[PDB]
Amino acid sequence: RLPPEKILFKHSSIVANMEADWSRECLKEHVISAVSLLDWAVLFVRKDQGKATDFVNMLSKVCPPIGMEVHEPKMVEVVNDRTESYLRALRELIAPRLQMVVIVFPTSRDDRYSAVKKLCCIESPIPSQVLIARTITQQQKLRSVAQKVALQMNAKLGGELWAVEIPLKSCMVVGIDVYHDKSYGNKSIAGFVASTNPSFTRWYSRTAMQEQSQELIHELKLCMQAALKKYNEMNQSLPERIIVFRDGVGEGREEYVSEFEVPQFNSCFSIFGENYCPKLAVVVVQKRISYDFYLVSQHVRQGTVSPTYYRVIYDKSGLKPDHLQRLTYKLTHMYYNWPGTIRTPAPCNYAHKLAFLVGKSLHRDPAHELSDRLFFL
RNA sequence: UUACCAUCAACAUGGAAACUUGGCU
RNA sequence: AGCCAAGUUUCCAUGUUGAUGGUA
Repeated sequence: RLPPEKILFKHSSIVANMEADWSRECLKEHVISAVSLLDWAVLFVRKDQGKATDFVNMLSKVCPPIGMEVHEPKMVEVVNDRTESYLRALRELIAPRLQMVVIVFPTSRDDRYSAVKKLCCIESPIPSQVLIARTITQQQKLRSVAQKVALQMNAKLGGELWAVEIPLKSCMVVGIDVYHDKSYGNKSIAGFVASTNPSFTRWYSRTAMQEQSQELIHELKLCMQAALKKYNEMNQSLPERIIVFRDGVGEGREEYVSEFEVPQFNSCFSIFGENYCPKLAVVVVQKRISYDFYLVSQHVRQGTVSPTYYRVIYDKSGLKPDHLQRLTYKLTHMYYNWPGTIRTPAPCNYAHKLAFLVGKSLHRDPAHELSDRLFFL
């Protein structure tokens, strides 16, 4: 087997799991850093009434093993239970006076998901927690669901649960992703994520709405310049190397990417002065079946695995190939929805989920202040 | 919408040939 | 005939709504 991904937490060190998702371990160990939950609220409907209160003391129980002294939340109950009820609940009784909110709803579809993601992530910056009352409605199963949910508020508030040791200090990782949706006139949204520390705990996310691909190059140069100045303000240094990912676009536009974006990725990024040429690397990432590499990272319990194809389309880093393969094993960072790892590296699904919320129906842009934390999860 | 999903049923795009009306030209 | 359409018929992969089992 390849060398694993050792994970470190506050006064603890945990090896990779036998099932390769370190689930049970993070169910019974600490956190690197966790924003304290002091003033927060849950809102419920009486159909889940007892399963409301059996939830909230749950949030006072599982977390001291995870190392997070969570306090009692605030009761909210309001009658109406539609998408417009979600809208008035998320545009009026929602403010930065609260930390972040927990919502239980009986059952719902993707449209109210778009409603909560639109009204939690655009105007008033507060990435609240939405959890349905269908998966917790049975006893002796709320254990793992509530523990994952507890991890999700402790991640999506500015806190940072896990990290991977990085030999490539003073170097960041950038994920750029494109959503392939033609329902809303083929808007073709783009999601950008950039890390703001060599430990990769903090990041920086952005998304703008545009159809065409001519001013797209200039605007993502401006966005990456914002990313580099943010990285310089957090880090007070300069990243020599830069790694840029893909999502799963096939060979129908790989030549188009290599002829258009790759020479433009070296075009006018030397604005910082003189002779500071940054080493760059762009890799194409495929799932279904500078060097190509297949990765086994996710362990499957049902069905056959899908090993992940990597095609480095551009490289100036000079990174060592053994360091490259160990990094590519570790390149599935974070992913605070799913503890452990997946097939594909982290910023691919990260900006893919970002593209999912903005390109479902969100014909707007997320806030700039919602970049340091990981709001979109 | 706790995430990850394994499969199925249906649907838009992308085609591949057959066939009908055919127009052509 | 060839091409051009109006197309349909099935397959036909990608994306994509539901559901069957689930790992917790």
